[PDB]
Amino acid sequence: GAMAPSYRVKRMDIAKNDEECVVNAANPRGLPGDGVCKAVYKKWPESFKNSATPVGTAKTVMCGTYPVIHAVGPNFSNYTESEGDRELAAAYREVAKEVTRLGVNSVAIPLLSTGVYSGGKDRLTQSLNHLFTAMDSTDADVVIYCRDKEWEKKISEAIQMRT
Ligand SMILES: c1cnc2[nH]ccc2c1
Ligand SMILES: c1cnc2[nH]ccc2c1
Ligand SMILES: [Cl-]
Ligand SMILES: [Cl-]
Ligand SMILES: [Cl-]
Repeated sequence: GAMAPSYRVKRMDIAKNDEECVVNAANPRGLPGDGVCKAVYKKWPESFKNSATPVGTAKTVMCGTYPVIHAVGPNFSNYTESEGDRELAAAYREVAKEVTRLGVNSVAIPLLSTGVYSGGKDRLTQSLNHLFTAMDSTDADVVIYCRDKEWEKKISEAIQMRT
């Protein structure tokens, strides 16, 4: 584990992360997809062999010795707010299990269900709080990757508030 486990946020492509493993914002079918998923497909295409897995689960596939944890958040265009919220919490708990099993000291993670799966709503706080609930009991250094400068400021503030 990390010497002093931390949360950090960076505004850059998760495909260029400096961590020992990556979480993909996957689709259930292991398809190349869009956004984070397409960047992951371009960087680690070997990791999409038998990566298909249901909503609310995570499945790890190695690209060489580099682990890609395919985490399937709910599409809020299909789920109720209540059922979506349950599956989103579950996907992050499955990520925590995988990160623990792999024995990594660090992990790069996007905010699940906040892009094209958001059902047109701002889910920064919802997704981030489920991330914390899952990862708080792990000792890996967590680095959150986002696109938007306003999201970087809000994620940074939320991390600092707990410190
Ligand atoms: C691709 C993905 N995420 C990004 N954040 C800042 C620039 C950039 C490009
Ligand atoms: C957030 C972080 N990294 C990304 N790569 C491609 C899109 C995206 C969004
Ligand atoms: Cl970048
Ligand atoms: Cl998404
Ligand atoms: Cl983002």
